[PDB]
Amino acid sequence: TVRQDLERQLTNLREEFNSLSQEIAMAQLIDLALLPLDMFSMFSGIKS
Amino acid sequence: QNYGLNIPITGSMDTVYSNSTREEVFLTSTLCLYYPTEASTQISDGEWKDSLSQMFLIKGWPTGSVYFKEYSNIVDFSVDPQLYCDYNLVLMKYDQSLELDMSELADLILNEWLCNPMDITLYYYQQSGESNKWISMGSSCTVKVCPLNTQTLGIGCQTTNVDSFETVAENEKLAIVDVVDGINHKINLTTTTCTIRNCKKLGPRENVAVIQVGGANILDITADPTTNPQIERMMRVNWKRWWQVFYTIVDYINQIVQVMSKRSRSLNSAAFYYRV
Amino acid sequence: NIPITGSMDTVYSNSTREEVFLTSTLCLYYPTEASTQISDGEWKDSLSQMFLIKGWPTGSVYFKEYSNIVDFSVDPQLYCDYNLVLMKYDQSLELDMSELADLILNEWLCNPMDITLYYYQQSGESNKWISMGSSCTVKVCPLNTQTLGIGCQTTNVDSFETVAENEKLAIVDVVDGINHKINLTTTTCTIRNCKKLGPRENVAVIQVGGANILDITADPTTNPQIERMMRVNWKRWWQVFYTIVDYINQIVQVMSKRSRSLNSAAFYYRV
Amino acid sequence: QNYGLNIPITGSMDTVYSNSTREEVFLTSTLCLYYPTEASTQISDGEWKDSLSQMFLIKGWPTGSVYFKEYSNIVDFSVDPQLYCDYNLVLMKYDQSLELDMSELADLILNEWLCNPMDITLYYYQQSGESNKWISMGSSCTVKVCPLNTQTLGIGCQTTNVDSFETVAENEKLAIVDVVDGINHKINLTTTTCTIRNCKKLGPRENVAVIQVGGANILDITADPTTNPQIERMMRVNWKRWWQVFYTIVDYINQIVQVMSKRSRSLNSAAFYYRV
Amino acid sequence: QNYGLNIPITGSMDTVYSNSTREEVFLTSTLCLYYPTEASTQISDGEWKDSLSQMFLIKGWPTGSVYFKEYSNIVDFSVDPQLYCDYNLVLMKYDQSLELDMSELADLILNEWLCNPMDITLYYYQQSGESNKWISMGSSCTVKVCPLNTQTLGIGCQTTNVDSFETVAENEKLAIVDVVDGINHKINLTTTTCTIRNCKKLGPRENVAVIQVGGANILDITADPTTNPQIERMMRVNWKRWWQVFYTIVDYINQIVQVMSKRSRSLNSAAFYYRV
Amino acid sequence: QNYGLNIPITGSMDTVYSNSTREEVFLTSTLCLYYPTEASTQISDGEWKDSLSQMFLIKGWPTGSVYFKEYSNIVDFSVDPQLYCDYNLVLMKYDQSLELDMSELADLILNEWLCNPMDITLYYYQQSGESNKWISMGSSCTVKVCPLNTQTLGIGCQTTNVDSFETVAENEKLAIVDVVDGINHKINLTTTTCTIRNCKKLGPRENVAVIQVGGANILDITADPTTNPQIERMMRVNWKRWWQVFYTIVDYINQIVQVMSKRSRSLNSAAFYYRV
Ligand SMILES: *[C@@H]1O[C@H](CO)[C@@H](O)[C@H](O)[C@H]1NC(C)=O
Ligand SMILES: *[C@@H]1O[C@H](CO)[C@@H](O)[C@H](O)[C@H]1NC(C)=O
Ligand SMILES: *[C@@H]1O[C@H](CO)[C@@H](O)[C@H](O)[C@H]1NC(C)=O
Ligand SMILES: *[C@@H]1O[C@H](CO)[C@@H](O)[C@H](O)[C@H]1NC(C)=O
Ligand SMILES: *[C@@H]1O[C@H](CO)[C@@H](O)[C@H](O)[C@H]1NC(C)=O
Ligand SMILES: *[C@@H]1O[C@H](CO)[C@@H](O)[C@H](O)[C@H]1NC(C)=O
Ligand SMILES: *[C@@H]1O[C@H](CO)[C@@H](O)[C@H](O)[C@H]1NC(C)=O
Ligand SMILES: *[C@@H]1O[C@H](CO)[C@@H](O)[C@H](O)[C@H]1NC(C)=O
Ligand SMILES: *[C@@H]1O[C@H](CO)[C@@H](O)[C@H](O)[C@H]1NC(C)=O
Ligand SMILES: *[C@@H]1O[C@H](CO)[C@@H](O)[C@H](O)[C@H]1NC(C)=O
Ligand SMILES: [Ca+2]
Ligand SMILES: [Ca+2]
Ligand SMILES: [Ca+2]
Ligand SMILES: [Ca+2]
Ligand SMILES: [Ca+2]
Ligand SMILES: [Ca+2]
Ligand SMILES: [Ca+2]
Ligand SMILES: [Ca+2]
Ligand SMILES: [Ca+2]
Ligand SMILES: [Ca+2]
Ligand SMILES: [Ca+2]
Ligand SMILES: [Ca+2]
Ligand SMILES: [Ca+2]
Ligand SMILES: [Ca+2]
Ligand SMILES: [Ca+2]
Ligand SMILES: [Ca+2]
Ligand SMILES: [Ca+2]
Ligand SMILES: [Ca+2]
Ligand SMILES: [Ca+2]
Ligand SMILES: [Ca+2]
Repeated sequence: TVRQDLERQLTNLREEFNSLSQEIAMAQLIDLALLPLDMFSMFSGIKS
Repeated sequence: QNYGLNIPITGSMDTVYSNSTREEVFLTSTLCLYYPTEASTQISDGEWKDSLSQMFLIKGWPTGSVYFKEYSNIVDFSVDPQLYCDYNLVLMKYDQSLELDMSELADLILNEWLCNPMDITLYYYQQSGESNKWISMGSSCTVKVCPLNTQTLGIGCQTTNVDSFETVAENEKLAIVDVVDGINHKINLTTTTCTIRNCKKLGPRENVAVIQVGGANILDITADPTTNPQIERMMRVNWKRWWQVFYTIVDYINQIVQVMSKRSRSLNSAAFYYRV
Repeated sequence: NIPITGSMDTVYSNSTREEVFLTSTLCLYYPTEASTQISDGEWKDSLSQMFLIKGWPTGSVYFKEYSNIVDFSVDPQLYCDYNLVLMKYDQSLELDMSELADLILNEWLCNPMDITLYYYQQSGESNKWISMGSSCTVKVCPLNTQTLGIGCQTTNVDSFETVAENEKLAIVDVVDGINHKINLTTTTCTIRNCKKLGPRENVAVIQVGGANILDITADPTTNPQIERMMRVNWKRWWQVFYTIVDYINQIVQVMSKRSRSLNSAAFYYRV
Repeated sequence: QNYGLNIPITGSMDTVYSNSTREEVFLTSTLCLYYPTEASTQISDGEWKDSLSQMFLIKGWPTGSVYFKEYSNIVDFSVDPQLYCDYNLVLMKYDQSLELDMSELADLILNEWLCNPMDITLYYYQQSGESNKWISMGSSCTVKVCPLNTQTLGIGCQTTNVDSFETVAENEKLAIVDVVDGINHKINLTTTTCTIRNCKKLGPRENVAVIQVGGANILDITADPTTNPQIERMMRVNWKRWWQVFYTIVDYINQIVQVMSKRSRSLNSAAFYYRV
Repeated sequence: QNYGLNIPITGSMDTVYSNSTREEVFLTSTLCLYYPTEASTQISDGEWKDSLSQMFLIKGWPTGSVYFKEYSNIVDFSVDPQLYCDYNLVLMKYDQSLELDMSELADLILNEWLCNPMDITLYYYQQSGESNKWISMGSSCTVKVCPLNTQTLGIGCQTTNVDSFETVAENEKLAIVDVVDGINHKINLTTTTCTIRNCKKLGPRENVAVIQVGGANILDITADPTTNPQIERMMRVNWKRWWQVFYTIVDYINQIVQVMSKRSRSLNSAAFYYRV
Repeated sequence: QNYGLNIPITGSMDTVYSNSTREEVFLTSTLCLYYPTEASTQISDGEWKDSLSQMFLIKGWPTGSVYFKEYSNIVDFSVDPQLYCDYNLVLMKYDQSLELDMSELADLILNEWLCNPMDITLYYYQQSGESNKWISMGSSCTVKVCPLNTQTLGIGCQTTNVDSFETVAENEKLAIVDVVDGINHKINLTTTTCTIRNCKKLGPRENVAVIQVGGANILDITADPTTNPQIERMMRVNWKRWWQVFYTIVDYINQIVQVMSKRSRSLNSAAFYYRV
């Protein structure tokens, strides 16, 4: 092939993220920003 | 310097119209016809080029400006149609079973395509989006595709056994093929005769107009099925006598060029921008 | 012919459908194929009685058979006040059907042509030549400014260029502003220099078969679809006629009365 | 389950609301493709349904969402057509002389019909208004209609001599017949084989999009001669290979589905609401 | 009328309420009996249809309003029970070993079901949860499911080996199979005779009413083993003579329609949800 | 993006420069080399394509971005040389008696030519000005021009005698012929094997540079006798070994690209003027 072939999957992720940005709350998002996320915390939220 | 592409042109809504320009566009442009060999055969002449040129002169075009070109038929004209010429009018006779190839030729010449090469034997090829196609032109373009999954193994077909490949267009002189966008493919295309280019579709080549001569409007220039727009450059005139057809063209040439435009001409007579 | 003025606050008048039905005449033209498939002969009277419930009086619906499109093309009379013309579609008849539609739907004002004597131009976009007869063969030689043929000799007739052959009807347009010498079959075929006035609203054309093929406008650029060019899908002429009778209200309401002060007396089926 | 049927909604113009319904009695939207069996014969395969399912998965539809309901041909599909799905696509290969059958099938599925029974033997029958037709379905239909009068004497037909009747359709699997609205008719139709239903036309159905594959725009779903409106669901595409057709549909499925609408679905897969 | 949109209804608490509707339901609707063949055989008659119609009209149903339907037996009637009617009564004679068949027939008809299709030989299938079953109907359904772990490997079965599959219903005309919810499954069933559909249970069907004729309460329509409600539309009788059964039904027909109610989906008010 | 119009840009004479674009021109464009077959003949190797490619990579040109195109010789390459590529270099081994042929080829490729057809058999042609020429291309071109009076009578030639006609070009692959401007001409050129085009001279074609490998400065691109300039893109180099020539090219490729620049007519900026 001519390159890697997961850019399609990234495009699908982009399409869903752009619409998913609207369903986010604010007042208790700022506190999440205040909280220090680190390597331990960031990826523990995966689905399963 | 750019020509000013990113600068606005403040206009006005009270400036008076400048006067006509039909005379100047006639005296500058060059009208140009593409007609089948059947037309000359039925006309049974050979001073008819001269007669039509003098008729155009009476209509208001200087002498060395109307150029006639002859092609054997639609499918054979489809193999590398080079519009060598300024205002193109492609007379096109309808007959059953030529719906798709006639539509493909109309698409190819009406729209501007930016084409890149493809090395079929080596690399797999995707289609980026809605505007991309693969255009295959030559003496015998039989195209067989095998789509590959995430594991580079074909789905419904094995890359080794060419019989299992899904044929998508067989024995056409021109084939504009679309495939699901985002899947690598292995193509088996007869490299000796046919050549296949990966072509994006830019805006419309708003210079060439297509005059269908026979049946009902069928030209679906837009490969997408949800939309079948009718361009003003796609004309349709019934016929029995080629002389009557040519006289209609000569009589109504002013309206046809008024529909067409001159600025959308390319230096190359090729019907696409080859960008290597 | 005068400035008519009228406010916008005027209220609507009552529906005029009743008066037009009780005063005007509807008249159908159908091909002999229709009668042959029907295989009847009280069907005219039955269809009249069936129109009666739709509203027309007993005699106001008049049926006029014609053989086929090519034979009906020759000098078609329209003996009525609301004319329907049923045209079966079949291959190779596209331009003949379009020519007949162009002849009847549009309203032509026109003069005769003495082909043997003079040379005839075409003034502009509207002006066509209508050739009608048992079998027309319109040969034309265009002439230069010196009264010499181009691509043809004014004496030799073989060099002439056919624009229509073995046609019962031929609407021919030649390049405007060029003198032309016509050779046309003086016995069978007459030819008339005809200008295209506005539309003829008295008539309407029901195509019975295929797709959009009628092109009333000889221009290539414009292929308009006027309201009076209907098309319906046919498999049984009884079904076609039932459709027409059932939807007669919309057909008549899409047509309109003729507006052209003619000066040539002719037979009309007015009641 | 709306039952605030009458009271009106109010909605502002200058504001896009972040509140909205989240209704779900589903797993996910499901698509279902009806195609003629000649498509399978040309394709000459049998993992091709699986390959198309994989390519739909590429375009985003989940695996269990796409189904394929083969039919033998248009006329045989017209007998009690069934919409077993949410987003229905129906591919129709055009051919000469199949035009009215094809248009009637398209009308039947595209519009929404409210049917009632018709016991021909006992009662006369009538068509109350323009929206009411009679649909004959079965393996062999032959409708003969004898219109009656106020006195109940047949016109152009004797009430008992069946040969005097007028045949509006014969030997069709589907017949959407319109007769003059206001006159009683005595029907004679082959009761052992073909059934007849007195059906009114409600609004349009949206699960079904009809992809015509061959000739020009000929589908006149509206029985009225005057109006022949090309709605957005009667799509057309030219063709020479069924693989090309299917790849086109897969590539542009998102546009097709967002032309269609899932909401107007029905519990039973019948093409009409039968109210006894 | 604002279909396809839930709208709250503000109702008062002290408006004096309307008069009876029994006249309306008798003079508008259509009562619709279903009886087994054994009833006719024991009756040994055949003007009894007319006799019961007269006895109905005595209580005030128009002549065509009452509509008798005859079915061979419970198991053969359960296959595709198409209750296209307005006020349905279904008489079910109880006999031993038919407990589950009667229960699943009642489950199928008493409740409205939305059935998506299934393609067994191509996909694996799940159950969304409590309200989703798989309904299989035909001449001979022998559904053999077997589950799959997350790695697509069967447990208790080998996917390729049908002999290892775990049959869950064999040779039933109708089988409403519930499997463990949230586990992919592979199915095999005799595709030529028996069809299967992924069916989700919506609310109850008010149109139908099941008169069990014979033994004690056995109809546990709710597949959940804990709840076992005796819905008002499941009536019971004790019988020796089908004449006595029909006489009771005719004498108490008013109370039956009081128990029943018009099909909610068929109403105009449910136009753009799942109207049927 | 405001194509077509000639809008006046404005800029300040005190602004600062920007970062160098050398990286971009190496990393995005495509270098493109035409050489004579005697080059490879003297090389007598054959992974030298790969060797040159890797040397170009060391200079900064990615592996797939450099193309090589062997051509037989100057005269047979000048017949319609199509430079469908992005940064073109044309090596030319100068030899005696090919001075005019090499200069004709250089004039053809180093400038943008706008060419219209020429129907020799029908019209009589003219030259608008010094910027107009007639380019004849084919296997064997023998242009014979007969100039005409103001009354369409030849001078020095008879309009009917190709013997009396005056020969201007004879049996060459490429012939850029000029004639007196403002005098109608009648041409005869062997139409079966040598096409001819009436061409106009636009601005210069920066996309391509010429490298004379042999003798002394001779290339007179300007057909005017007076001006015989020396353009930056007309480079010259001495030689004894083709390996040394190619190594010089690779070493100084950055300077050569600096001499050249992207084609003015390949950009969207030139979209609606003569884009190609
Ligand atoms: C432009 O056309 C108008 C038309 O009336 C004419 O009056 C005017 O003179 C023309 N312009 C010039 C520069 O002659
Ligand atoms: C296509 O398949 C044929 C099968 O014989 C083979 O000869 C040919 O080389 C193949 N072409 C390509 C480009 O793979
Ligand atoms: C016209 O209509 C109005 C109301 O729509 C009615 O009162 C009036 O009587 C009608 N005209 C006639 C002449 O009846
Ligand atoms: C048409 O030509 C024929 C022979 O070429 C001639 O006999 C005839 O007179 C011509 N028609 C007219 C109207 O002169
Ligand atoms: C949306 O609806 C909620 C309540 O349903 C309300 O509180 C809010 O103001 C509404 N408007 C928005 C979110 O813009
Ligand atoms: C239709 O006509 C035939 C006469 O050929 C007759 O036998 C039959 O009973 C008629 N059908 C019905 C439903 O009455
Ligand atoms: C209810 O009773 C009142 C008084 O007897 C009567 O006027 C009314 O019509 C009745 N309602 C109906 C629906 O019959
Ligand atoms: C079910 O299993 C049998 C073998 O017992 C096999 O022959 C049949 O094809 C299977 N059915 C399906 C639909 O795969
Ligand atoms: C320009 O190049 C210099 C070094 O060559 C680099 O430090 C600088 O960041 C570049 N400019 C930009 C805008 O990145
Ligand atoms: C050129 O002259 C030759 C005779 O030498 C003649 O046969 C040929 O037709 C001429 N070419 C053209 C285009 O007339
Ligand atoms: Ca295959
Ligand atoms: Ca093609
Ligand atoms: Ca595509
Ligand atoms: Ca399209
Ligand atoms: Ca005609
Ligand atoms: Ca001639
Ligand atoms: Ca004219
Ligand atoms: Ca037209
Ligand atoms: Ca039909
Ligand atoms: Ca009769
Ligand atoms: Ca009707
Ligand atoms: Ca219509
Ligand atoms: Ca087991
Ligand atoms: Ca069962
Ligand atoms: Ca369950
Ligand atoms: Ca239970
Ligand atoms: Ca000489
Ligand atoms: Ca040369
Ligand atoms: Ca010159
Ligand atoms: Ca010079």
